[PDB]
Amino acid sequence: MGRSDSAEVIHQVEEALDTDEKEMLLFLCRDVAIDVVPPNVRDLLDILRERGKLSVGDLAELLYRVRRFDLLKRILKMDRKAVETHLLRNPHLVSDYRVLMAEIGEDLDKSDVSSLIGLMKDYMGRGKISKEKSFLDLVVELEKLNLVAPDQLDLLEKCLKNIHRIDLKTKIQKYKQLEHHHHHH
Repeated sequence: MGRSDSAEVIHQVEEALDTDEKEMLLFLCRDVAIDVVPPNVRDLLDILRERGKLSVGDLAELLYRVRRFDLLKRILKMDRKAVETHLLRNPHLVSDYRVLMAEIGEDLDKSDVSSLIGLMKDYMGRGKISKEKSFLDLVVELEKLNLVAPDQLDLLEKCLKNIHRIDLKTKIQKYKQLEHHHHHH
């Protein structure tokens, strides 16, 4: 009741996403929802729609991060160039803090993840860190150590710079630059 046909669209994307990709959805919507969603991930999009915070464009952005060009053309009928135009204005449904982290992990390869860890041990001092854990996992892991903050990353930029990833460093600057303005002195 009130599920509308939009429920089906939501259901189709959940099935299409891999068990590995669905993790990104929770992470990205983690800020929006305190993981209040039951064990089933399908329910995650259900609560977003109810909140009315689920934008058609937002789904396209979410599909892009998981590197799914086929899904964009299948569900939202959006081509790859559409993503650049969409991101041209740099619009974000939720704080770019979560999206930035997901995007950064996407750009980094498996090899880079292992390399990034070596740098982390030097400052972490051999904390809870394993090569098995993905980049996304590493982001939340640092939160526990409070080595990074929403308005202060610093460490992230340094480690990425060492990996000779200037492009990633540039994206972080945009986030920090757009972190504050008239909102608070």
